[PDB]
Amino acid sequence: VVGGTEAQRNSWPSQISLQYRSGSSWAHTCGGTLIRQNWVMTAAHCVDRELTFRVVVGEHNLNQNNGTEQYVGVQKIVVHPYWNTDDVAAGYDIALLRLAQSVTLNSYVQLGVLPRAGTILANNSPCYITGWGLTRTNGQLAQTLQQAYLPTVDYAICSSSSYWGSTVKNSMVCAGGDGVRSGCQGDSGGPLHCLVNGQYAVHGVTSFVSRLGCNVTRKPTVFTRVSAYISWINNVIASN
Amino acid sequence: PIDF
Ligand SMILES: [Ca+2]
Repeated sequence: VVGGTEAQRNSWPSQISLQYRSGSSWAHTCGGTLIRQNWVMTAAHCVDRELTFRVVVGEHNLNQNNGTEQYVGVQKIVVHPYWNTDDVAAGYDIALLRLAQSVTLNSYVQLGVLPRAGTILANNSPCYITGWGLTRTNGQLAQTLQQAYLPTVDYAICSSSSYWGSTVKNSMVCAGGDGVRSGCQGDSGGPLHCLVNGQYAVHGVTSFVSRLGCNVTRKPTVFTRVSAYISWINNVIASN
Repeated sequence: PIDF
């Protein structure tokens, strides 16, 4: 997250760190949202690589023991069947991970609230992106979980020529684009939390930014629209 | 994609 602030430890308890085994250690690669005690929602592109993955819930600082973490292996990966790694702009950037164990809920570990199917946010709706992704274009990962305020940019504007054009689809949410604040590499798969009727819900799964840079004016961060996939999510959980 |  470029232009973020450090999140309070208990603000976004559904945020997870998705990590892969690297030598004798583990490396953060993407975010995710805990949606059941044994299911995480993340981006399909986060799990294209043939890596060993684990999920960390209750994580705050990737570089120190927080005394709150639970570490769990990934038992099964279900990528949306229309996902094409060759074509992120086509959409379908979503995957569900079944965890090897059910995690225990507390102030630091909670299920993410999902929107009702089909829900679209009014232009300029208040949202926060969260994650440990790069804090600058071509920078480095955050140590502590970051948040940034990214108001939505509706489809009519986001798909306009000076924004994302045909690249953005109605199955996506755009947010930000102020040139200062944005997602960045390492935030993919994590939540966009948006305030609707007094409650934050996870309306986006972080998917892509411009190849030119993370915080680029009129290139808002683009998210898979969670409310386009409610039936898909329910069907996966029911069949697995 | 951002991703990492
Ligand atoms: Ca930690």
